[PDB]
Amino acid sequence: DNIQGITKPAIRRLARRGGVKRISGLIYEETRGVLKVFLENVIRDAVTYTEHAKRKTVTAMDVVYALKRQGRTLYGFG
Amino acid sequence: DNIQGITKPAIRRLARRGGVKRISGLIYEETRGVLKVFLENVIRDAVTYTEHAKRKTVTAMDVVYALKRQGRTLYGFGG
Amino acid sequence: RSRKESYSVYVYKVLKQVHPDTGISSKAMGIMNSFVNDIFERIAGEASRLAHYNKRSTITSREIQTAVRLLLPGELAKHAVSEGTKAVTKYTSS
Amino acid sequence: RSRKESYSVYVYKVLKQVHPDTGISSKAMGIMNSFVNDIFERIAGEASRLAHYNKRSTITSREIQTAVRLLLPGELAKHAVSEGTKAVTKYTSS
Amino acid sequence: RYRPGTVALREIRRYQKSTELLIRKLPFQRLVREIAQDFKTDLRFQSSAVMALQEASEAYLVGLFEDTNLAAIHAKRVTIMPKDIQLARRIRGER
Amino acid sequence: APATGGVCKPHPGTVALREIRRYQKSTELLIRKLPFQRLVREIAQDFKTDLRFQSSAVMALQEASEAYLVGLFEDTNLAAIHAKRVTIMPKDIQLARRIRGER
Amino acid sequence: RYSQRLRRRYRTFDLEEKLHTNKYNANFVTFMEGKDFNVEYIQRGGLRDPLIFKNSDGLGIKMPDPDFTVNDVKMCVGSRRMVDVMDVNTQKGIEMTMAQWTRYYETPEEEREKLYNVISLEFSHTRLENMVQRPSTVDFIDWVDNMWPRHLKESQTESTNAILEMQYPKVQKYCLMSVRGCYTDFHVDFGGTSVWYHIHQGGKVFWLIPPTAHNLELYENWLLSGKQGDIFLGDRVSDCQRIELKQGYTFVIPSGWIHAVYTPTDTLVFGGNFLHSFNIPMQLKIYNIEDRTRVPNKFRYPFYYEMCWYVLERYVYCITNRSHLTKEFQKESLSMDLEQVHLTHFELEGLRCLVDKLESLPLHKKCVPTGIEDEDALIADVKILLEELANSDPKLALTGVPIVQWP
Amino acid sequence: ARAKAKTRSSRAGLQFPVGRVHRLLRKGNYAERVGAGAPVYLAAVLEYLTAEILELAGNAARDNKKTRIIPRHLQLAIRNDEELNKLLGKVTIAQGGVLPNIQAVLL
Amino acid sequence: ARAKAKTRSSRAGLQFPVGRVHRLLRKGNYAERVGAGAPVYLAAVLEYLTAEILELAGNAARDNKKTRIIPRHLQLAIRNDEELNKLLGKVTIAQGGVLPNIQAVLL
DNA sequence: GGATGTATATATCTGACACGTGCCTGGAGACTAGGGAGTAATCCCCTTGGCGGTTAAAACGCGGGGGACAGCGCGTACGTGCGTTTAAGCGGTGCTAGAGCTGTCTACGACCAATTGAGCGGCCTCGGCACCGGGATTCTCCAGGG
DNA sequence: CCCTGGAGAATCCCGGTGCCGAGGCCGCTCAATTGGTCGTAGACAGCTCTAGCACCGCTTAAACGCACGTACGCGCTGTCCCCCGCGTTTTAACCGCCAAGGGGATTACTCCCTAGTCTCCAGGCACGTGTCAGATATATACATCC
Ligand SMILES: CCCCCCC(=O)N(O)CCC(=O)O
Ligand SMILES: [Fe+3]
Repeated sequence: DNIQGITKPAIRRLARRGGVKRISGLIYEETRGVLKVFLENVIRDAVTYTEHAKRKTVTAMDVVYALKRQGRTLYGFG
Repeated sequence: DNIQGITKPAIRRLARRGGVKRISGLIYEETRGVLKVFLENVIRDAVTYTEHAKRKTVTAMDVVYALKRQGRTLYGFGG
Repeated sequence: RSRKESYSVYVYKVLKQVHPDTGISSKAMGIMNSFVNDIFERIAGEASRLAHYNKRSTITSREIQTAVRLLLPGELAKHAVSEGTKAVTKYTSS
Repeated sequence: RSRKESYSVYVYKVLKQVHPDTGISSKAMGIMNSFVNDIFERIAGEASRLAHYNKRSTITSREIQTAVRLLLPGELAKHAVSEGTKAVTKYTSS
Repeated sequence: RYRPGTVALREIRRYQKSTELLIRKLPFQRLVREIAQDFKTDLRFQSSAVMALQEASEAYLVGLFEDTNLAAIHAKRVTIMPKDIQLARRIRGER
Repeated sequence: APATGGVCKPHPGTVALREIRRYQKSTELLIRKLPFQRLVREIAQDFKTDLRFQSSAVMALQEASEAYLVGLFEDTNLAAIHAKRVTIMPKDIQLARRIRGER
Repeated sequence: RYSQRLRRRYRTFDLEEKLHTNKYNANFVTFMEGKDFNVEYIQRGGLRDPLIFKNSDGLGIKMPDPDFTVNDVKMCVGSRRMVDVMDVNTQKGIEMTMAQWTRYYETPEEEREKLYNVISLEFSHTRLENMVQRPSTVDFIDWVDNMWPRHLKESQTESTNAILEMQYPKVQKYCLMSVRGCYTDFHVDFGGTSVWYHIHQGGKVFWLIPPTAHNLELYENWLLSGKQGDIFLGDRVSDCQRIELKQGYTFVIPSGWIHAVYTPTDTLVFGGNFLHSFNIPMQLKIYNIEDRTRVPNKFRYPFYYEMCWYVLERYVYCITNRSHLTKEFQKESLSMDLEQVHLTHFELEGLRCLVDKLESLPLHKKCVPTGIEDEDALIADVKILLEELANSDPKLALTGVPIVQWP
Repeated sequence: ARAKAKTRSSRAGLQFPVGRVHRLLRKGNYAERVGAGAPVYLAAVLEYLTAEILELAGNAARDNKKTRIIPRHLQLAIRNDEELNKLLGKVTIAQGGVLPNIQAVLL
Repeated sequence: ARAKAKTRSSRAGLQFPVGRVHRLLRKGNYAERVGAGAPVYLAAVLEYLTAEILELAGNAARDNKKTRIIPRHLQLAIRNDEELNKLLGKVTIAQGGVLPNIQAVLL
């Protein structure tokens, strides 16, 4: 139960960077599920990449490749 | 003025297949503009592919490749 | 005259084992050929990239299995892996 | 011990041609390396597919030109083609 | 007479069942040639390239109209307006 | 400091705009570190047992997640402005995710 | 380089026009001679009009030597006295020592980084105290002098405004030290106090806005908006007088007047605050704006309601001879003493507001002071008294002597 | 004495060609060298997917009292399944039409 | 005596390497053969793009009264352009932030 | 109930799908050789785990006012039906141009051998900013002497 | 009741630390240059014939323009609750330092699998032909809207 560690002030900060003035009280439970889905997909892909190479440590290159496979290219980690 | 060939009843038929019930009177110009932009975007790539091969006739494979380049894979016209 | 190739005969053979009464038209045959080509290209490209990532110059069944797991969703990957494993096992023995 | 490759020195050389006084941190250097690799991969893949489509076995500058025209937007492609043609012309004259 | 909103449902049900093309051929060919004239002169066209272009365009428009209808329903309405199309196309990423 | 008496000195939503202008100007990560690490390890524990993570992997994951959430919030804001409102609701997020093609 | 496509870039009102325009042309201030400023004048007028005294003849003031400097103030109050300073740009407070303030003030204009102003240096119980005396008439009507238990006032030893050491409302004598260019934005002085203000050296420009119900609503709304840097209030009101006070003038500002101040030259001012019995309704009104706009207690009149309770007691006692002080406070007052009546309508109206106010506060806000015995019986008595005094003859009330005085 | 030939498809038990797949992998510019177990695996996967789609299309055709398969049946089979609609999400089928769907607000 | 060597980069008038790009193309599994003018053309194009990016980043950095380039400057330059924003539309830059944008209905 | 849109059920044409053959070229069988990777041994980096101190962020409660939502009235623009006008589709002619295929001749990129200098990893400066840091100049607390 | 000097302390001109990120030489090993040889890929000339373009008539299904009336969009009020701002107590995130061992990265070397060749021959592609699944005409039955 670590999803409850994403506190409401953090979601408020993210929304403020997004450009939102007022926030309803039911947004947080939806945001947490969205984040769960995103993380689950990315981590599953990265774990498959790691397992193919016969390793036990998830490197940053595995995460970069997993993100690139989904169309979310990232710069600044090799 | 060939863009006027796309007539109001055709747009209404497309909208009916899309599932709308009521249609305003300012939709037609927007639809025509969007369709024109899409057509230019595809035809530019098709003509470039035709030019590279030293030809004068645009074939179906050129159109298929141009569509595939934009994530719009089409089945039934070759591959 | 030049002669071209397609997958029509194998598609018809597969169709006859699940629907001996049902026929098919030519448009559906062209669509099925396009689908087969698309899937083949996807799997081959993924396997090639997997081979390049680990500093290797050969493509083996391990990379094909990994690509199948990466591309197909859910139970499709499971059944495809089982089918491929069975086919490879039966081919090696003979 | 093994050494790795990068594009840092050429990035410095280009930087000293447009802004001599300013420097650059390491994170921006990594970002620039990633950008160069991405663009090279894109152009090489497109040229490979173009060469395949015409039943050809080699890659020449014509394929690279067509790939540049296909991938770059607007006047960027025009200037890139012009500068590449100039470079090729000056190279073959020697 | 029929009250408004009954013929429209009949047309929706009729057109969700059929599979033909909903645009005429000659005007589309004229538009395609007129657009293509701007990149290279004296271009010939096969008989299937125009058909493929027509299929792709019609599918694109049908999808766009579905998204526009969703946008219109969001705003407590039953009529589609240009702002719904603009919102849908902006959220998609095309603009 | 002791309280002072008799010292003379002249002098909803206003703080929100200042917070928006402050957060749209910085560049650091807005979520904590340890909770994100624990969440990632708990999620990954379902696919394999006794896994290890590098630090840069977790950093990249956090950055990608935050960028995704920020973009989703901007699209949700546009959806909310469409319906003549200023307050975002879950149906705005649902509409944005459905139009984007994620559902 | 070349061969590219071939760029871009990667207080909001003007205080100077507010000083130059001719639009702040109301006539609210009366120029007076010192001799006419007496208790009779207050009884007849209720101290409702801002007054300027172009000279001090007849006022009964005393000032220090005319070349007195900020370093002299410093030596009188102490180099180590902490002083509240205002950052002009923000209208917020900071704190420094008097020696630090003096160094800033003696720094040449071009060398000062920011503009700072000292408007809140209360110097009672320092060496400077006996060098400054306020207008005599004020002593006759100040609630501090006439209503607060005298043994408490006399016991004050602390010369700062530290609230835990404060035995009475220490708001009577302030030194203001202002450099050229200082500006204090629009406000109402704390508790609805009236203010006397003497330009010892230099000069000040005031914008004055009358406390009509409409202007006081604008004022509160302007404070609640938080947009005081953006809006010059003197534009938003019906009527505003801009007026210059020169060296040697003494200015009296009635309760509730909304005012802003600009300093055109380095200046030293002596002034002070007082509550009085002739404009109680306005005093209470200001207090309630402070409450609603959440002014911190630091910036308010100390012991405000406590003082109001003591005011009621003094009126009852002086008129009826019935004390509502504790036995011990009666005794303290008696020891100090050994060392049919006609009220003005100003006072009658004031006292009915005051009684209604104090009676209606809940226990946790009533602030009944320690000298008061039975506050319910005091209230009951004030009500009886006001009924019996309701027929006061306005002519006969103009005695020139306050009802409440120490014997 | 060269014994009688026998195709690798018969050895593996498949109805898709194996030698053709091996040739396509070899001449496709994918790797320097190609292992001997890849073609059978790829052929098996392709055959499985083909059989699944064909079975769904045949059922859809039989529901409409016909004996042949047209693009409409393929479109219905693909868009009526939760797993095949995710693998072919961005693919357009010529002469396929759409799925019956009307919003509840308009009715 | 063998003639003194001279690199192809200098022979063409470039700063980006040509031999390294030629080796990458040759060992990258793209075609069977590689011509002689492709690496020069490709290196020229890459150098052009890099020069444009660096010029914009330097201008943006100097506009803030600084002497060093950091990822924020690259992000600002890329997102404030109209053509480079289309080429890098789907790219995330680490520690770059967002552009200042506030809707009018909110102010 | 009456008028209308859609489903019910048989006849006959008809042309495209499925079944045959001839043959040719790519897959299969057998052979040789060489280098890619699989495995063991080894070393040291870097990931996990623990604890103390500090303080900055999170959580809880209270007041109040601002926006979201429901209700009502107006009004104009869009759906429905009809009489008139247009060019889209279909069938058949005629021409020719450019895509497709065959055959030669050459010149350019791959492979090999010998050589040397370029860029990369490992230390040496180099101009900042976060603390210290006695001590000490200026001004100062404190009960004595005067 | 005023001086005064035995302790005081503040911060701070500045007189040292001291890490931090860049920035610059040196050695040197491996990768880019240079010089030849050849053999196949690509350019060019010539011939064929399939399909793309242009044209004419006419049938009629679709598009166009008008009446109109009603129903859905839009604006104005009210009220009531839900969200924002602020103060205070509480909690755990963050940082410095220490220790241990799991596992990633490198290096020999041995051999077995995959590439290149030479024939044989059958699977699949192009060319031909029949009949059966599907469209459409047309007189009822039934559910559906007004
Ligand atoms: C409360 C102290 C006594 C009154 C003086 C301070 C004040 O409230 N002003 O209006 C003067 C401001 C100024 O001179 O800049
Ligand atoms: Fe004042």
